[PDB]
Amino acid sequence: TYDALRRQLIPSFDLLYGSAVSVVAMSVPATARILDLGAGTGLLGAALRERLPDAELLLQDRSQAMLEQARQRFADDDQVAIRVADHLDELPAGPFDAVVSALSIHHLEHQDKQDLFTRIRKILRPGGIFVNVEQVLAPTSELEKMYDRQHEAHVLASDTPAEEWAAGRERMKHNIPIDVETQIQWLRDAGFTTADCLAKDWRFATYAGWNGS
Ligand SMILES: Nc1ncnc2c1ncn2[C@@H]1O[C@H](CSCC[C@H](N)C(=O)O)[C@@H](O)[C@H]1O
Ligand SMILES: [Ca+2]
Repeated sequence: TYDALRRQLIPSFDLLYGSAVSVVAMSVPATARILDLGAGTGLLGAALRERLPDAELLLQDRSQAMLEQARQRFADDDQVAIRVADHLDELPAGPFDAVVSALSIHHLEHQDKQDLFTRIRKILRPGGIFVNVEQVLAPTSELEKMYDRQHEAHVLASDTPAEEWAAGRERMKHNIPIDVETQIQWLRDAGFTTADCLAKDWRFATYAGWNGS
């Protein structure tokens, strides 16, 4: 039900979450240590577990209520741990092969995003990968209205309950998005040697940075 609603609200959910899973699987070993930052109910972690049965997952979020859903999702999984922490708090030491995030980092001020990317690189192994599945701003107000129309078109085509879309729009008023190429450049500024946009559907994009390759 919850997973079905996320697909209704998020254009190209399968392409964008699937691209995050595929780029991690091509970048890290079967036995990778992975941090899911702002894991919420653990949706991105779950997609990774499906592909990587032998990976160690650490799910981190500031919300105990969201992580209770992650605890239920991963009830019988002996290779999943949960950490309660704000993005702004000290990150877990690691090292990690991958740090992943979906629809969470846009809740930080821009300066805090730039600093977070730098702090993430510090806990990555050499060659390690950072992946973000993210809500991104259009480069102009005119294109932002077109991004919004395309988002609405997906939500309508997906037969989304009107009250859930209204609730979704209200939550997005608190978001601090920026365009995908600005935050990809912030990965270069943070000292990632390669950064790329893997996949994109207007307002939603999957991008990654590599710590040495
Ligand atoms: N400053 C912050 N520090 C940590 N978690 C934060 C945060 N601001 C927002 N979050 C978390 O970010 C999540 C956004 S919803 C996305 C959840 C999950 N990654 C998914 O893909 O479905 C929520 O779980 C919320 O509690
Ligand atoms: Ca949000």
